[PDB]
Formats: sequence, C-alpha cells, structure tokens
Amino acid sequence: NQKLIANQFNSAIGKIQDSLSSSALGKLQDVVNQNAQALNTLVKQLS
Amino acid sequence: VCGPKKSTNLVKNKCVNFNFNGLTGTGVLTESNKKFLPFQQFGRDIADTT
Repeated sequence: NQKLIANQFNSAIGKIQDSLSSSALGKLQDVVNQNAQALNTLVKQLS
Repeated sequence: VCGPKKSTNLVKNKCVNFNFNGLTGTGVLTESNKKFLPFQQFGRDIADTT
C-alpha cells in the first residue's frame, strides 16, 4: 500500500499549514504576556 | 506674588540635570518629531514615565 500511504502522509502535512495560516500558540503567548505584565507592575509601583 | 525666576540656556545631546518649570530630572535632550496639542506641557508613556 506504499502509494496510498505516501499520499495520506502528504495531505496530512498539507493540512497543518492551512490550520496554521488562520490562534493555536496560546501556550507560548501566555509566557510572554505574563512577563510583560509583571515588569509593568514593577515599574508602576514607583508612583 | 513672588520674585522673578532666572533661566539659563538649553544644551542638547549631552547628559545634564534639567528643570523645566518645576519638572526635574536627568538625561539627554534631543529634538523630537512628536506634536503636542497647544495646551499640553509634557508627555508620558505606558508606564507613566516622562
């Protein structure tokens, strides 16, 4: 079934791009948002 | 009613102590591209620093 298996793999890889061009990286965006919020609170405590 | 208030002349592009009308600080003065409204005196940023 080699040709069928290669075709299924190629279309499954092609759907990852179309899912990512729409997000799904929330676990990496949370870390950035938390560190920026903590530095902003530290700086606003000087007033 | 009070006395007069003296003024020196401003120097750009080097580290000074400044005093603009009761707002003191220390830093480097440089010409800007910001445009205020004609009643505003100074600007701040997100963290409320001048």
